[PDB]
Amino acid sequence: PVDVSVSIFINKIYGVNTLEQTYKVDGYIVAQWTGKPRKTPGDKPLIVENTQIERWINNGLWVPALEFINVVGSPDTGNKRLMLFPDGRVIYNARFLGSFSNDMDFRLFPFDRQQFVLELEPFSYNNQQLRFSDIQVYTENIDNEEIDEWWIRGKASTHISDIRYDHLSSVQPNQNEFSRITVRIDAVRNPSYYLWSFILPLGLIIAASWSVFWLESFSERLQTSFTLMLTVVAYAFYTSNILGRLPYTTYIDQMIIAGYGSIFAAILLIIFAHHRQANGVEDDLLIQRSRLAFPLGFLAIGCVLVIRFF
Amino acid sequence: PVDVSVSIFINKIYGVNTLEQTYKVDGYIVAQWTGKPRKTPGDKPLIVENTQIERWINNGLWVPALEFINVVGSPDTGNKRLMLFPDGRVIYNARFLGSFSNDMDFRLFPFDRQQFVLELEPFSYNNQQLRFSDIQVYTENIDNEEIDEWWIRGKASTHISDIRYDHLSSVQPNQNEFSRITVRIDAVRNPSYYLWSFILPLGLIIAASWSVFWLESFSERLQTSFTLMLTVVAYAFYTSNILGRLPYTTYIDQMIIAGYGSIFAAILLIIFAHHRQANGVEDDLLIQRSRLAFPLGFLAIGCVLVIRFF
Amino acid sequence: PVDVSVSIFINKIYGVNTLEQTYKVDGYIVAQWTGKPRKTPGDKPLIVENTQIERWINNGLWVPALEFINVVGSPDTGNKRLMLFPDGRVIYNARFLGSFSNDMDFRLFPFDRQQFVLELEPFSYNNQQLRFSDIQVYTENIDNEEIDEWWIRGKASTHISDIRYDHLSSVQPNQNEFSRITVRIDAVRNPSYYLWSFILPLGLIIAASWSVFWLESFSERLQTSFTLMLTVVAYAFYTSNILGRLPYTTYIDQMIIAGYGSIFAAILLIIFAHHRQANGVEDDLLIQRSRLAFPLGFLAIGCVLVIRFF
Amino acid sequence: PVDVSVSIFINKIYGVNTLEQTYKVDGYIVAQWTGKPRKTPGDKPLIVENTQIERWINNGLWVPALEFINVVGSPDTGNKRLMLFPDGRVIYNARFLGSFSNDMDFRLFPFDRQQFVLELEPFSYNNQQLRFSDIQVYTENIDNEEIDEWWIRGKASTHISDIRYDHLSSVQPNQNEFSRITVRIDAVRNPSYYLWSFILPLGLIIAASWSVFWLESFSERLQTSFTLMLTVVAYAFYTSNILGRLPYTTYIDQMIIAGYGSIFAAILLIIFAHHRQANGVEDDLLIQRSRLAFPLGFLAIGCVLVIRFF
Amino acid sequence: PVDVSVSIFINKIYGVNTLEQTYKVDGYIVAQWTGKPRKTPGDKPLIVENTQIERWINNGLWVPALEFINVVGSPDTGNKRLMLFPDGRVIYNARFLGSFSNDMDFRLFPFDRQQFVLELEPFSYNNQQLRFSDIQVYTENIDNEEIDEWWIRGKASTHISDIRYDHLSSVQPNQNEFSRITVRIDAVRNPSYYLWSFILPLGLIIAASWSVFWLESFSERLQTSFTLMLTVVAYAFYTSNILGRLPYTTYIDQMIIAGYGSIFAAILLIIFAHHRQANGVEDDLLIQRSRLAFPLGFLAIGCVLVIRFF
Ligand code: NA
Ligand code: NA
Repeated sequence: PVDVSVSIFINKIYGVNTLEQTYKVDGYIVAQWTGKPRKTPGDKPLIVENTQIERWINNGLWVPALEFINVVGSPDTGNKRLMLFPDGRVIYNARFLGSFSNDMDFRLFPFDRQQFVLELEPFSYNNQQLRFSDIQVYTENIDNEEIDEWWIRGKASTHISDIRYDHLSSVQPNQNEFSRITVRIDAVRNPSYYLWSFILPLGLIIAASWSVFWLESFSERLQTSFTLMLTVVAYAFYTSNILGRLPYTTYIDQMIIAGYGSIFAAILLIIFAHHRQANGVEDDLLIQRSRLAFPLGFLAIGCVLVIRFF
Repeated sequence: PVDVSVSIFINKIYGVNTLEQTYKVDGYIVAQWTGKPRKTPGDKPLIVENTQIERWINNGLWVPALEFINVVGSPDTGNKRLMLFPDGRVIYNARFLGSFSNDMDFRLFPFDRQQFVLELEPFSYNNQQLRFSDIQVYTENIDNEEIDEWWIRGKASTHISDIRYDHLSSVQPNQNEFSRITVRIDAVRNPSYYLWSFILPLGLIIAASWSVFWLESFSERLQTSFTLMLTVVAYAFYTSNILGRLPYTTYIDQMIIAGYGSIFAAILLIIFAHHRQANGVEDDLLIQRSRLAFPLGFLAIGCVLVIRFF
Repeated sequence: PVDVSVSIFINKIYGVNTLEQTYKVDGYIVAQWTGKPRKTPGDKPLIVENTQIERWINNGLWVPALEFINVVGSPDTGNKRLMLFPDGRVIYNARFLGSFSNDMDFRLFPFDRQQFVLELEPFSYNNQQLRFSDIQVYTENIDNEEIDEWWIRGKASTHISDIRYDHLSSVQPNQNEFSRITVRIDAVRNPSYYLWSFILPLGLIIAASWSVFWLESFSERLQTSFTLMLTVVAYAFYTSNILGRLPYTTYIDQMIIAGYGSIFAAILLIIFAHHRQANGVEDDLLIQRSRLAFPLGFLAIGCVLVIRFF
Repeated sequence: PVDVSVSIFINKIYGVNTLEQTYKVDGYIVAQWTGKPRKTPGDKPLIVENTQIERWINNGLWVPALEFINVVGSPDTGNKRLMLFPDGRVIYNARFLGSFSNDMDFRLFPFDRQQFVLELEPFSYNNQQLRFSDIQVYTENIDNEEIDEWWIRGKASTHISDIRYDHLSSVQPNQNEFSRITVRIDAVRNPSYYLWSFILPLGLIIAASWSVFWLESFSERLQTSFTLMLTVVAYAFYTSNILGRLPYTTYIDQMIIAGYGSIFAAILLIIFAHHRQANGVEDDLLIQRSRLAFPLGFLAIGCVLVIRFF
Repeated sequence: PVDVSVSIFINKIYGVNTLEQTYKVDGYIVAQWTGKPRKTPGDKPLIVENTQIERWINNGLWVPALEFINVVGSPDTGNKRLMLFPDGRVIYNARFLGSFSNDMDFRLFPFDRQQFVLELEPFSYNNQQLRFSDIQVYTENIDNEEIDEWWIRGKASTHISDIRYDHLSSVQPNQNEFSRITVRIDAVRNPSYYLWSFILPLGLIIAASWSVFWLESFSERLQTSFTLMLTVVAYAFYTSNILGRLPYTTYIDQMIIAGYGSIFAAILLIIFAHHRQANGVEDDLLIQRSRLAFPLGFLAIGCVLVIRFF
């Protein structure tokens, strides 16, 4: 097997689409191996740029094709370069730009942590014909910077693993295992936008639905509470436009459902209090003493959720 | 005819667009046949990577082109490989990525079952010149996993059939029949999102439209019922943004229409009860005793629909 | 001139975008002509697949280029095949996939009839150098099936016509006329979706705006009528999202405008009836006897429109 | 310099996107010049189709590259043809399809007039090496027809001008001037859709806000006026979805702002009239005699704007 | 090292997408260096157009590849030209069209200033093998013109810097530093559209929420204030559709939050004033004397923000 030393430089990470759980990575990939010694012009390394490597490949040069595994579509390669040394080592440098994909877990959606994963693998050569010795990832242009709502924390984690493929077992009986490189870059979401944009107005709506209990007439207590309840119900598909149609509820979705239950319980309570007015003149005080307890119960539920979930 | 043995490995399934009834399938296709014996470097199989197969094709190698039938657009192939054996068998390995299409049936839309179908066929060779012997599909990366709202259940079903084409009857008189491979992967939709996102708020809206009957004034019974009816009518195009403009009603569409009929019948009933107040003082009790029967009728209709339809 | 016999097989029709009046057609095109006799391997027809026809074209084979006239963008061709016979006839088979365009006429929009037109023409050869003898269209995969809201009725109509071009008159003095093939496939829209999705809720809204006349108070007659009128006005851009910004009104647009006029005339009538209450106690009966006539007038206008327009 | 005679045939104009001020033009371009006499097969002109012109260019044929200046992206060329005459004239015919761009001026937006401009220029040859003699534009497929909301009026205007480039002054000292062709096709917008779709409902909303003054109670005069004012305010971004975010107001935007001012002045006037009721029983007649003057003032402002602006 | 003199001509700047912080730049790039003297046809410079430079590169011509650093995707190059002089200087002229990217800072969003940055760099040659001598940018087509909401002010600023890459340190031990060109074009946003489209209606909404204090009844003061507060809350995601989901508040976002606080404080104040009516007849004057102070406080906050922030 040949020892291929890979260096990946990440130019920028952009286009993080959480609706499709994809992201776009820009940068250069440098793959280095050693072959037979050759004669170059002078005693200087020879640089073979793009649309000239194919002449060397037709002449008989061994340049392996390294593919990215977790891409959607195909990586849009740009300029590519081949460097040949008189001592006999070949360096393949190319620029990639592809839409990678990774599984994302949105339980704690405003305060969420995922990672961006690049997976590299030879297309045709197994570990008995091509081995990855090591990878150094040079991530300093995005080391501590803020992609539009994501913070990059820590350095990139590298790993080399061998992946066994059973669809190549018929064509390769005992040698169908492929060397792989995984590069993981941790990202932490910035919750500031949601804090000033969705939690702040919805908190004020729920505060108004708390303060409707202080009114002295049934019609004002009823129609304004219905208006606020329908306003909170109108926020149902807020998450589904940012994220996908996930089968689970986030913090924001749970807060919206808590708003549903709060204002619906308020409506049911005031309707029951009006129904208990059998003669139209009896007024209840114990069932209307909840003007402080009901927001206190909401805050208790909120703080228990904050303590337990985080 | 030549015996071509196909192995399809499914990398991932993503981008299931039910509005256009398309989906994207990633993976590799391995096609193997046997030809004449040849001389390779040493006694080892020879690997011919991409942009080098065309040299062998120009030299006179027979590499058939297998196309995908049910794609929209063209499949975006990536790296492709050719493996030549000294015993005389040729293996064509390539990576595909295309937007396939299949007919989908959305009667039971939240609790729906479709399948993802890959159809493979030679472009130019009939069954008298190219036969498909067998296909083994290796589907373990998506075996029991959850695509964004779909569950993959069971193993992939394979079938080999011969398809007769009448547009090739003039150019091929008695031999216009083509061998085909169909790969079917069953998928079951996850109804959790709709259960907590659309059925839960709409159920509470219909519960409020039930509870409006307990009010003691006509204006409160009228304007709140009109507001809830218009709120339910505003949910008319909810399905048409997820699915297409289907000619049939789903479970969700039938529930929305049931909400229409429920709140409209409530409005008609309270208007008729107000109109029967000829002197402005007579109050009706039999026509207003439906405060428990009307939700009971709605629940009876719902449970009969659940029992009969499922 | 050479006699070119064309056979077009339609695989599927999809992506009917009425906003841009385009549609996507999949299938294969088979063009057959006769040339000089040639020697093939054995006495069997020779199949030349893709990226190998150019070798024969460089050697001196005459393969004309047939273009599609009414496409938007360029047709995304896939595999293409060339078949050569020892008797001396050449068959060019290729797969096309393009976004065709045709003029559409949306007067009777829910109950609408357009056709899908494929226009084929040589790019460079006039009728004195290339003639189309006949075309047989093989349309059985979409013969009687339902594209998402369209029904295919009847068989495809074929026509061969000669088209004269005046921009080639300077470069070709008396021979600037080009043979053409037009393939027309009739389509009938399914009105079921609009019937259960837009006509059914809007009919109930107009029925409520009819039933507001039975109320015994001016404020209830006024604010609910204003709410229903604004609800109907909110449906103004419903057609412009499905179709384009057409200069004419459809059935649905005319029904929406009839809703405008109905509820606005109701508002004007109740305001005039309130204004005639000079002393605040006189009640009018003749001007409020229209509770049955006004929906009867709406139904009369509707049935006259249905009889005359259809 | 060589004399190049250009003929442009416009197939169709489609996709007029006023949000980005681009449009798509389909058609063929015929460029004719004269060179040295040559020998063709027989005494007949020789037609060289696509992917065969490059052989003649490698052999030493001078085929200049004409580029389009005002395109966004690159023009998607289709089939291209080369015609060679024994007398020694070369004709280059090709089909283009590109997204052109032009500056648009939306002051009189419903009744607006722009033009579609095609600009053609050699890429590398100045006026001392390539001159454009004349252009004839053959525009009969779109001569008097209606693109989706645009009317083509008059014939296309042609102009030949020389454009001087200062970025080529260092590489070409005294000869950096390039011949150009501009083709202008006037277009007039159809205002029918906006007339029946936006002016008609907004006119009825403003008429209702006029008729609210006839009500005899302050609450009905206030809440309905607020509802209509908020309805008119909701139409603020109607233009920004059709056109761009233009720094100027159109006719429709000015009508919406006039609706703002009208209903806000009505609200201020009724609030001031209620505030002048110091004892709660005094009624004002002079300040409420504006029920005919205020719509008369609105109509006077409208007719002065119509007379002066048009 | 070779001295490469670059001239960049900017044709147009369009498609400024502030949601993704990208923009599209059209124009031509002229790169000039000097090599060995050569023989041309005659004593005239030789122009080598596109798809003919590769013949010279295969023959052994040194044409370096200059890439753009800050692009998203790949630049869509069009025609490219090579000019060879008998004195021995090579000029590479090409047309580029790419979607560049730059960091944007939206604190003062309506009155905002960013710049458009083009970064050019060799792909494979360091400063010891290729130096950039100078760049002249010819920006007269966009010198003082208005891109759709941006004004170009001043002339373009040019800079030449050397960039050190640590991912090439293993393959190039002491020479891994690359020469770069940065071209900066200042842009100033036009705030007119937002001034007449969002600040003008929202200012009138806040003025109405000021004027609700003059009403003499609690229900009119309450329901209209709630309607205006919900209307202002509905404007929460106005910025997120133009810009991104930024973690900071702009001028418009701060004005919307000030509207939240203003109308919520008005609602709390009127509810507290109603609650202080213990007997239902006592009226407060000091707490309702704020009808002039509360808008005065809002204007004071606004003018302090205008003075301090600007
Ligand atoms: Na009300
Ligand atoms: Na409302």
